Amino acid sequence: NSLALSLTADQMVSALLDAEPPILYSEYDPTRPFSEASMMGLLTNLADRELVHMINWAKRVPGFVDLTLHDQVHLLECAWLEILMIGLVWRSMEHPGKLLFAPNLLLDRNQGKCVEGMVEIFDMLLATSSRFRMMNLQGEEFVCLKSIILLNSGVYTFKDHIHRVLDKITDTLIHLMAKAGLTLQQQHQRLAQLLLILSHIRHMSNKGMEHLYSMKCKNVVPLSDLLLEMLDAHR
Amino acid sequence: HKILHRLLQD
Ligand SMILES: CCn1nc2c(C(F)(F)F)cccc2c1-c1ccc(O)cc1O
Repeated sequence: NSLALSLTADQMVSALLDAEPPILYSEYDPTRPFSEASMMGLLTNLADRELVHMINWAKRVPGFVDLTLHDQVHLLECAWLEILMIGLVWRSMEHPGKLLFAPNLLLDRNQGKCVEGMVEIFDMLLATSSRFRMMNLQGEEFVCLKSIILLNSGVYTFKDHIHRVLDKITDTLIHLMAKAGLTLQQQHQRLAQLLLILSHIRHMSNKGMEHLYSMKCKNVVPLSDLLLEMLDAHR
Repeated sequence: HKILHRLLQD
């Protein structure tokens, strides 16, 4: 029996909160990137170091440790980019029109233009960020969404355990909304709005994955073995 | 033998 299902809503929240990975910095070089090499280099470098934290974060997500190593591997390989992206969007909320990859790295669509097929993804990321902002997404909600992506994205490509743990997180989201004074109707409407954004997050992940693949074939920007293997799992 | 296999252990 998994411990996750025995946790209370409040016991689910401060665990996800406490499990949060830190906000990493990019190179301290003050040169605004415009080339693909410089931009993607900074992005992949940051992604590399974030992946290490994401891995130790996932292990802190209730119910995740109760999975087989193989399942844990499959879920991370499937959701890693979705997880990186939703984190990017969350950090970018307070910076309209900007993408805060790192406190010392904010990019706009003008810099995405200098990389074919990148601007479209930026616009999608910016739109998602904007959406998060207008909904006044709360940190407690964000952490719940991120965990849902981890357990959901690869749940099929494989049982009740994950479904039960996902239900548990659903209870926690409603809990947060009720605790925030939302009406019963406002609760299920916001729940729906939040979950529907995951569809768009998945979309951006799949588009980003394709772009990262072609980039791998051009073999200009160096990719870490970890990124390659994570990226590899998507074929 | 994935790097991910190793990192998930430690
Ligand atoms: C390297 C991961 N990555 N890839 C991104 C792309 C892609 F795939 F099209 F190249 C577009 C936008 C962001 C991308 C990221 C990424 C996302 C979040 C983050 O914190 C770091 C990143 O490199």
